[PDB]
Amino acid sequence: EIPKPVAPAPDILRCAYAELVVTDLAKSRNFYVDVLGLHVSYEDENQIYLRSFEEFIHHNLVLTKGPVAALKAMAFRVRTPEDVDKAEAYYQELGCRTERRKDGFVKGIGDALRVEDPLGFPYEFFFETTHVERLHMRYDLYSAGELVRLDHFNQVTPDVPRGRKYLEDLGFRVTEDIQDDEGTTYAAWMHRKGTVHDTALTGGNGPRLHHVAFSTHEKHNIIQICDKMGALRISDRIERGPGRHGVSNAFYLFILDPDNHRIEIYTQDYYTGDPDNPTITWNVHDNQRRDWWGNPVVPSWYTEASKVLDLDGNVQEIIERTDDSELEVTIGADGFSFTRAGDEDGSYHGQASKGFKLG
Amino acid sequence: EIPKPVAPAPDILRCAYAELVVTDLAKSRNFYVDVLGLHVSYEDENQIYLRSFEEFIHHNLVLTKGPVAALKAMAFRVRTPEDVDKAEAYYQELGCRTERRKDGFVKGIGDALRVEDPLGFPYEFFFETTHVERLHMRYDLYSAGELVRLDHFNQVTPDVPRGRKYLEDLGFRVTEDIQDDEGTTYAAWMHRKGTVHDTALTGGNGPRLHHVAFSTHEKHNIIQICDKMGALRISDRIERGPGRHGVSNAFYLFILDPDNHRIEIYTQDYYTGDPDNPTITWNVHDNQRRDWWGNPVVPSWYTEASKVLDLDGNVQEIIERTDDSELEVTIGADGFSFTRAGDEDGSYHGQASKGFKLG
Amino acid sequence: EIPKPVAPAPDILRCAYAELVVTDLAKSRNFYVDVLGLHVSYEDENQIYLRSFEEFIHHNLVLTKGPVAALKAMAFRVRTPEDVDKAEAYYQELGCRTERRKDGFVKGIGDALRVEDPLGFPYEFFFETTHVERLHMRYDLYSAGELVRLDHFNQVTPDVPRGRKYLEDLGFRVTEDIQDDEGTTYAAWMHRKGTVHDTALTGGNGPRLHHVAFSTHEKHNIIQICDKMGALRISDRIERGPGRHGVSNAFYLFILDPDNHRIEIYTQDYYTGDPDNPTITWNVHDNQRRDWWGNPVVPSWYTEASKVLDLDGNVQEIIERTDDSELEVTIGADGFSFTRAGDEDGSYHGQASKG
Amino acid sequence: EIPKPVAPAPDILRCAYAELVVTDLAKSRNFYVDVLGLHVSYEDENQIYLRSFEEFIHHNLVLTKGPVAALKAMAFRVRTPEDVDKAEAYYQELGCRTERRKDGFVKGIGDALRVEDPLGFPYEFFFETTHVERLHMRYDLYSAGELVRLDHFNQVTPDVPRGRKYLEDLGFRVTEDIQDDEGTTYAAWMHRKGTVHDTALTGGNGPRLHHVAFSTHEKHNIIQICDKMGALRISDRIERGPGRHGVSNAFYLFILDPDNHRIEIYTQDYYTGDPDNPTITWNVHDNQRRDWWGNPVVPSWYTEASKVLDLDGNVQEIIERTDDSELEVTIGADGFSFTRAGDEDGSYHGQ
Ligand SMILES: O=[N+]([O-])c1ccc(O)c(O)c1
Ligand SMILES: O=[N+]([O-])c1ccc(O)c(O)c1
Ligand SMILES: O=[N+]([O-])c1ccc(O)c(O)c1
Ligand SMILES: [Ca+2]
Ligand SMILES: [Cl-]
Ligand SMILES: [Fe+2]
Ligand SMILES: [Fe+2]
Ligand SMILES: [Fe+2]
Ligand SMILES: [Fe+2]
Repeated sequence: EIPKPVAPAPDILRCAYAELVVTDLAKSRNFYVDVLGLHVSYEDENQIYLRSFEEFIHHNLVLTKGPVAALKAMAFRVRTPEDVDKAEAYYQELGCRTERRKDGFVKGIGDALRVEDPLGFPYEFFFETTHVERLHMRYDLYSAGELVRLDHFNQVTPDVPRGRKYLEDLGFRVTEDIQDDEGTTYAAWMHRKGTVHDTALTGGNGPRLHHVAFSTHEKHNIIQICDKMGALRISDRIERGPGRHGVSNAFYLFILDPDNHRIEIYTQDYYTGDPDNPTITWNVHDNQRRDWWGNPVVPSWYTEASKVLDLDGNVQEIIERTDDSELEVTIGADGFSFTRAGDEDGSYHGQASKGFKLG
Repeated sequence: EIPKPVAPAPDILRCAYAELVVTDLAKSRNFYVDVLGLHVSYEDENQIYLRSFEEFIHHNLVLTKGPVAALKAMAFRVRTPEDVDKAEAYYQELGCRTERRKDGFVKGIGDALRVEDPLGFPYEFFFETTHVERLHMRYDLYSAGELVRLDHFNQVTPDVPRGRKYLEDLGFRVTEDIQDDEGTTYAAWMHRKGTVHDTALTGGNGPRLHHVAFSTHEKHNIIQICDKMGALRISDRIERGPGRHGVSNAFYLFILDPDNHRIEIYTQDYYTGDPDNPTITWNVHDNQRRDWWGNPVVPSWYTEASKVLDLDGNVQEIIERTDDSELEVTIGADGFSFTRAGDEDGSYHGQASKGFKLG
Repeated sequence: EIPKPVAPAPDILRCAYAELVVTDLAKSRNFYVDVLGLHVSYEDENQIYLRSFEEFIHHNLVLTKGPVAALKAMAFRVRTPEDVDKAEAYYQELGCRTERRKDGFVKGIGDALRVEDPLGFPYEFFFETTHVERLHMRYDLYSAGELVRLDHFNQVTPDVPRGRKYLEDLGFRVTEDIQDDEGTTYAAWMHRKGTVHDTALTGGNGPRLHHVAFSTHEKHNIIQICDKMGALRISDRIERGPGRHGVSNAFYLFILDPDNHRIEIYTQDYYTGDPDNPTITWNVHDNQRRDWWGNPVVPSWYTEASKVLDLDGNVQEIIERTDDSELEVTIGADGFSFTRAGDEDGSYHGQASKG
Repeated sequence: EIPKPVAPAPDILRCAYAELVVTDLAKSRNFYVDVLGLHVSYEDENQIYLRSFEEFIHHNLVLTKGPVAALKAMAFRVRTPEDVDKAEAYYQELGCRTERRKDGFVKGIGDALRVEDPLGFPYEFFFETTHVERLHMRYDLYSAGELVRLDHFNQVTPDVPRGRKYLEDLGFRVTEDIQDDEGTTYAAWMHRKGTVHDTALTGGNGPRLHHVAFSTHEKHNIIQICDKMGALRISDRIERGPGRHGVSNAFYLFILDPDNHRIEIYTQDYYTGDPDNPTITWNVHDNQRRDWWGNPVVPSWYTEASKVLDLDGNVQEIIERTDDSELEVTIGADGFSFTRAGDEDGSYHGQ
């Protein structure tokens, strides 16, 4: 349905940064700097520019004060200056609105293209960026919960196959997905950089941003973030986890920022860089697909996500999903999940695993 | 109202082993040896004797084939042979049924006393035991989920203060407890060996055995147990966790054996051996008391526990708790819990944390 | 000095496997399978095919029984079948000897090109491989010391700049190197897959294979390999480490197999896939460059390395390095190293660090 | 030959703190607070009082400014107030010089006895201490290298059997030791609290303090200390390790403070609380006894240790060991070690 352009796709390296609009800059700074330990590249009254421990580009996260909390841009770094021109030509052929600024939208980025993509998401493509001190061996700064890299984005969109085809044409390869036996796709993960993903599509009303993910070196680092949140008496901001994912095999945690933007902390997924990397499809009823240990997925994880902005800074209208809901088919009234395919024992009918039901 | 005897209490070193009755020895062997990796000290068609990686006494766990799965004995090692005689005189003065075997009740234990204690529990006291090869440096055998020590037992009993007084007279010192503002005690932890506990009392219908706990060296060892259970497609036997406890500060997991006996895997609590070790009392509505990260306690954790046997091998009758239920006051339809005392933000009314209600 | 071909370079994805000739297949099996826990994809009385925990291609390591212990092939996977034709045309234009087999040289590999490259190393390029069960979630098999991926090779070669230019034309990017203030290069690391390296050049007499490196998930996994080696009373096969590397920032261990083939266990380097990834150059006298904690590098690590074979299976003649020796300039009799640049305190004259 | 008093021994709970004299308080503070992340219980211009993450007593370490860097006191907590009276009567009977301060020698400690013990070491015994906030769940303060408990001391003394018997009389039990076939004891580890040790005796010239040890939760915490020292470009102050010990089975690291006091960071030894805990004896020539991975023990680890003070603050005179030297019999010119007993492959001679 989204046609393959004749113009060549830009060569995308990786997810690079997200610009999030936040309502109280000081409160958000306390979360991202004082709680999570991200490193300040620049700040003023209106914006905070943050980077992870191993990053050498100017930032992985820009926090921009505004009236309505939202994703303003998810940004991908491209291989060459010329790929920014390629991006503009490709999205113009797709019929999308685009904006080009030769000196960047945010500080520390040069020539950049922002687009309203066909799924309603504000993507940025850039090559030029101000390099900064790469802090990877600054163990004098290293925190017990240190965030070392930006890893991925996760986007909520109503029609996953439509989005998946478009991202494949753009050069992302699907590594894993969740489907059922009736033709429905609930989620797909897709990459450029050779990890399980750079972005992912989650079926639901959208466009909305599900989360931004940062990695740690080790599992104990994620444990420490939880432990610190308990010490700060903000354990109510731990949404889900910690856990082992089935999809991706990573150890993970989901937490919520002061504007309810969801952040994932993630570690130890696998290499996907080979072009015939085997695609893994999980059945939506498999209770080990999202949490390998079977722990239930809280309903807010399926229903809540961040607004996204258009190029004018207005909120994008939400389009309802008409395909089946993962929540409904797994933990809802008519839901079903299994631990062992075909075994009634360890199965759940109309409720979540481990003795819980939907609140 | 359990009187303090005139006879001197035995000097108790530590929890040493449990004897659990199991209905299918081979299935229980698969769980304890093949899944959990405990080391066999002796086995035949009737029993399997198991020890942890660091142990030098003959065993920490005896699995005994029988018709009805239950706790048959929870054993404490005493400091000298003469302390077994002290235990005998002590329980005789309490008016408890005792049985003394100069030869032992199980293999690898010598002179031993079993008693039906005033809370209905089968306690064993012994000094003499057959030493075995201490495996602590056998890294050729070490598994990714290695269980290194037996840490503690946890007992369900209807009246926590009655039991705690009796354990205090036996020499156990309370480290932590859970109470409400109108004077109900829900749980207490108490020790002899300088950790948070050797045994613990959980308010509920009793006598029942809540769990037996083993330690690991590190937190990743507990994560591996979960990961392994997912790979074996037995994630439905992971009851609760992993997590960080509030009480004890230990990293933990609860799993269920083939007869539903609950096993805890635990690591990294703190030193309590000083006699003025500061006690910690938690409020029952504090949602960080059990899981520090605020994750909900699954209802089965509060309701399900193993039968216990009397000295004839018959199941002890259960007495109902009349004080308030922890489940009901925290996650039940009339329950409540808080993240920050006094704050409605992050508080839960009539349901569990994180968005679940009771299934 | 090695010219850049007009023919396009093959698109190389990553290092994929090594073929090692070993002299006692049973002793080598005990080391790589029983001690290190690698997984057997295939075996017979002449060869063992092994793979790491997260691999889906047929193997990462082939142990081949033979009379002389040596590297027989270092193999890189290329992006398409057509890239094996590109590699062929490229090495022909370099004037290198090549051999192409549509059915592969070893089991589980299809159409493959082997070459004696300009530095005397036996390189293999392939696309086609037999997929196997990816064991990445088989935590029922997971060892406390589990090796999860093949990470890189390290090659000993007398002239590093000469080598570096050749690998860069082949599409490898230098991420880190070791130089001095007198124009000598002692080592360079270079990548395709976006980690610090897929191969590396260590200045010394060659061609010889320094080591093959496998990864673990976490640092405790490397600690366990050491602990296990102590329990098996084979701690004498631990050569160096464990440690933190300066170059790469990875946590590491060097151990020796039964034929003295050196294996590195490695974890937690950083992302290098951006094209302007900043290059890091260490000074050869910086005593934190190889072991970040300043632990001394044992002379065997500099002097010992594996023989390599040509396409006929004969040992390649060793060419002597005439540029300065990293050993001599840092820990030899007239050696020097520093902890802090310009500070006499914490410096070492004519001896290794730490006593 | 140290006679056992008739007076009963105090009941010692555990090693509790050390008082180290340091020459530059600000440099020392940098090391112990900014590098190692110990928590300040009290400070002024003459002393810094520090504690570990899980401690509730006032401190584990006192840094006192003075002209000569030395150990001033190694303090053990006793079970009751009356055990301080017992310690006084005990050491008086031993013929040792003692000093009782009913209000303590350092802040945060109450009634305390200091003694010049029969091996020349300044021991303190106290019960009363000011309790402080136990930081064990303050994960907002937790460092990647966090020191969680004080674990033990290690004393260098010339005659190990002589000091071992004295410590056994005091209620310490030996858990491990190092011996040769000829009957020489080179080291012994002994405990009260149910870990491998609260103190240890190293054969060498003494009295000198070999080290004070702190524990971490996990091995990665020790790795981080090393990584941090690399980043601060003070890797020259890493003396030995990190490693797995043979004796104790603990993961370890040894580092040097600005006055060359040696600090060990230590984790994951085993339980010794049972009275028939099996004692392990290693052969001095076994190359896995000290570092299990067979890494060499740098000679400075055997020859360097801190001076100790007497009760007047003067340096205690040193007595030179006449028994065989572990350095000499293993890495000296006529020394040797093995990986596997009886096997020349993996053995080391004069090296
Ligand atoms: O916080 N609780 O759930 C606890 C704390 C420690 C335990 O050993 C336990 O079984 C429960
Ligand atoms: O710093 N060096 O010693 C290095 C760095 C990375 C390596 O993989 C290696 O084999 C050596
Ligand atoms: O094996 N040794 O070298 C040891 C073992 C334990 C220790 O605490 C120590 O300081 C030295
Ligand atoms: Ca269906
Ligand atoms: Cl998920
Ligand atoms: Fe994600
Ligand atoms: Fe427990
Ligand atoms: Fe390497
Ligand atoms: Fe020590």
